[PDB]
Amino acid sequence: QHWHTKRSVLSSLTNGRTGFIVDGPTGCGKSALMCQVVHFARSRNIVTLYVPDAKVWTHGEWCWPSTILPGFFDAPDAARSFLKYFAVANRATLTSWKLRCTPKDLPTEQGERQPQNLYELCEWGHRAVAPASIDRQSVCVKFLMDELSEEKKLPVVIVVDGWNLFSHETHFRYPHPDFLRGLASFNESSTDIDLYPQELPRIPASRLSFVRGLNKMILSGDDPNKFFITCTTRDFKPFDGISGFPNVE
Amino acid sequence: HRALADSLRAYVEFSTSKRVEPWDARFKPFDRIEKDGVYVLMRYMMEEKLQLCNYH
Amino acid sequence: RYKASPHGYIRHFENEVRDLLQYVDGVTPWKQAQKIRTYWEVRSHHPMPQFNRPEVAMHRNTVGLLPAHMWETDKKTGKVKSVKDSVRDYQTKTPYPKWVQL
Amino acid sequence: VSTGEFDHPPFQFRQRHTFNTTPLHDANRFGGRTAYLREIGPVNIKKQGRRFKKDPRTVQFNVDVWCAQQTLRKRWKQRDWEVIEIPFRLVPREQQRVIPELYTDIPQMTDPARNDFSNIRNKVYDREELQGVLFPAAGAMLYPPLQRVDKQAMTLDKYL
Amino acid sequence: GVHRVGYTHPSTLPVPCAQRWDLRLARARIFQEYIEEKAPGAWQLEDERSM
Amino acid sequence: SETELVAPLSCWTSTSESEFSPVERVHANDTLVAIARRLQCSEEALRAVNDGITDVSGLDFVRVPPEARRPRRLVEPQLRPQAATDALLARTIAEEETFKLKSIPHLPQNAERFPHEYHTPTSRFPPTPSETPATQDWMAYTAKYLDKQFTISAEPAPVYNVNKLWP
Amino acid sequence: LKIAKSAFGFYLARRGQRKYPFLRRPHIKNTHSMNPSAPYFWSFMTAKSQMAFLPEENYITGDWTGKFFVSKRQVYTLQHATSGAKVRVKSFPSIFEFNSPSRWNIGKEMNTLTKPRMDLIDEQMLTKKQRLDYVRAGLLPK
Ligand SMILES: Nc1nc2c(ncn2[C@@H]2O[C@H](COP(=O)(O)OP(=O)(O)OP(=O)(O)O)[C@@H](O)[C@H]2O)c(=O)[nH]1
Ligand SMILES: [Mg+2]
Repeated sequence: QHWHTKRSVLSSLTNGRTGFIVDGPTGCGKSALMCQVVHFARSRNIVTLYVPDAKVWTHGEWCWPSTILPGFFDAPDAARSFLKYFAVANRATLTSWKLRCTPKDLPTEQGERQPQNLYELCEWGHRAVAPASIDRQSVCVKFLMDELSEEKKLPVVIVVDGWNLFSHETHFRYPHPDFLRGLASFNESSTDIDLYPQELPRIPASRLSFVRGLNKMILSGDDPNKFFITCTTRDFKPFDGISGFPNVE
Repeated sequence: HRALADSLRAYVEFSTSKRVEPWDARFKPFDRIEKDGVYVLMRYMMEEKLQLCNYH
Repeated sequence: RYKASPHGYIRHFENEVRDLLQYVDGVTPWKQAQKIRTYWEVRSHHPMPQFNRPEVAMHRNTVGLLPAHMWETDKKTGKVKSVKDSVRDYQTKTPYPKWVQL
Repeated sequence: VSTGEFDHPPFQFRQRHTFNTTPLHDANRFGGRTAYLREIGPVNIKKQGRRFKKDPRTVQFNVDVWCAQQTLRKRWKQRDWEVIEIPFRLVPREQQRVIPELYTDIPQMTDPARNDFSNIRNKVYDREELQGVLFPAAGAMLYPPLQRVDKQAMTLDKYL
Repeated sequence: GVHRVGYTHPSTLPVPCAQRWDLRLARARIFQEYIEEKAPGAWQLEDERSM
Repeated sequence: SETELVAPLSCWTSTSESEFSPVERVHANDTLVAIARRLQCSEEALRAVNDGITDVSGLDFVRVPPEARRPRRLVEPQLRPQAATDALLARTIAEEETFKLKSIPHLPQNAERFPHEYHTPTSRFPPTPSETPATQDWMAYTAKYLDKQFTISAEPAPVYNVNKLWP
Repeated sequence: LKIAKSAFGFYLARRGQRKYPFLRRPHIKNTHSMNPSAPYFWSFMTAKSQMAFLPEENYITGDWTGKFFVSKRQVYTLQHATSGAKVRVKSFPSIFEFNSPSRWNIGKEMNTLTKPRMDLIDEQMLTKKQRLDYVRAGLLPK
């Protein structure tokens, strides 16, 4: 809450790392412990990211290529819902926050306002008719994280449940390159996309624009403003060396 | 011979002609409004291919 | 007469195989073995020898595969009513495959 | 110790969709694979059917192939690693021995004298510790070294 | 993944060592072994029931 | 008129010259000392045929002295010479010339166009898709398709062999 | 058996409607052998590979006087149509001749060109009882 005074104490408490990851067996207090930390943080009026389940990103509905970050990806549904609740949870503090770097030109529909707050920005992110929401959310997440990393005086607590999903690949795979090249007939293009399924390398979570933002804050030093209290999830399906088919009932 | 000729004609006419959409829209990720999610993924990235194979 | 004789599986018969090949080749005029046909060479003269089964490539079938000139269609239905006779006017430069000279 | 079904149900009087009962080739069994086995409809015995689809031994064989695929699939999703073939010199002290091929000897302990007992077979090495060995050409390390936790450091869990 | 299987000849390594495939060809000469060229890499399936 | 004759295999005489390889491959780590030890030569004898060369770093092959104790054989000895197998087939090989048979096509003309139709009985499922250039890892793919100024063209490739299907 | 249609009528018992192991029934009676499929035309009741050679039975193997009918696993070849020679097959009652040659036959086995069970029925090979039972099933008019 007041970190700047306690800086030495804090840094020794984590031993120089940026916050903690809590780990255990399936079904001990982990997700619950994270809930509690969000409660402690937000009751004390600290700005708090809370990703309640990481699987909404890495194992998602669908995956778009991000709009203004070449070579990265989005989970558009995860992102939108996040931008929504983040805003309404932190709205008090986020309305005081002035934007140090965001373009002042953001595309806007007639009768709508240029965001002057971080709150206003997050708002601008998720309030649109689809499909527009989809590209808006990309831009908005990029700039949101760019804004977070630029704030050095205000304590920021990032709680992610199931960090271990962010540290390896998402379950999306790169599109087969023949989706990118255009086609005349399937008859002879020298193309198999319709004949056989195949696996292409998985997209690593670090190439998700959001997770990119966070990793950027972890790995760069000169950010002792931020505290990751984060969690693990062992919620995986059981596998013992033979698997039948699960009875669906 | 003519039953065969005719059924070959039919088989090929079917392979060549378009079909109804194969996915059941009552479930997800397909129920979602045609302006979002999977349908976005289809309209911009997959459309050409989906039409080449005639939605078989 | 007293020989070591291989047994069971055919691998163990390496010697015998060589002999059976040598013998076979020696006895069997190419002039005769010419005439043995593979199913596809035979089927090449069927009016519709090539198309895709439904399992994999079905959507790749083309209307160009149909020998429409071979049959007679009804305008209203779009259906094949009769088939023209195949054999009388049938010209081919290849009754047998090109490499067969009898 | 899996709970899943590994056996195809035996043919009997026609099952119907009921409380407590579903059709035999219903779409909910074997992850919808039963499609391959299904003759739809009120099948007219005399004139129609595909014999293999009612045959117990054949049907069960097919199901068994499908189960095998499931297991194989999950065993490969379970790997995070590749096998690299590294010359005897450059390998860690534990592999400098002779390592019997699979199912040849008793399952083998990595280092009994150093208090490590585990299958040498399943021991996995970090790409970062083998860096000098695997990419000698590169000069500067491609992967940055692992950072490790001081277990003697006073941190939040030691109550200080 | 769909990849090209690959082989590093020992003369090219920064330590010579005997490559497992090379050994495999040795074993195929010794006990004369048919090497099935078309054997799909994806199809390894143990027989669950008996194994 | 025909120009020559070839002797039956039983009449062939082998020489050390034709039997043993004249030349030797050089490993990355190689020294003249190493090579000499490998072929059992004295090092001076190895120099002699190779023109007093000292550093071997720029060479694919070093010439081997006749003085060498362990040479390589040019070709595997337990292999069967082709003259033998062709002695098994003599009549066939004469008929090949008589009938002027250049080739006997195994497949019909258009066969690759129909993937499920021509299955020889050596063929196996699942079919393998044709390869694709950048696909093997995310970095390569990214470099070639997505972001084209990406500096790392592929993820670091261990110099030793990686067996992707294993066991 | 009830009626003896051959010698074996005397030797064999029916044993009611008895089950045999899969794809082994003592007597190979291929009722299905002509069973139309456009898409499966080249894979159904034919060679599993198109690179297989035609069977034994398309060739004259030895010194022959001549034959009465050719076997039914013989495959119909362009020459069967073109040459204009007798092509017979043993079916019941007696023999089926290919008289009217067509290229549409080519590449299939005569199994597939000869309908084993005809929609046509002789009333004179039927007992009055059997004719009754064929009227019950709605085959014969009466
Ligand atoms: N009130 C309270 N309930 C808890 C606590 N720990 C566990 N529970 C209850 O027990 C359940 C344990 O489930 P989780 O906490 O979600 O388990 P987890 O550690 O997140 O395990 P995975 O997600 O499966 O890796 C929770 O749903 C809570 O209802 C706790 O510390 N306080
Ligand atoms: Mg949890």
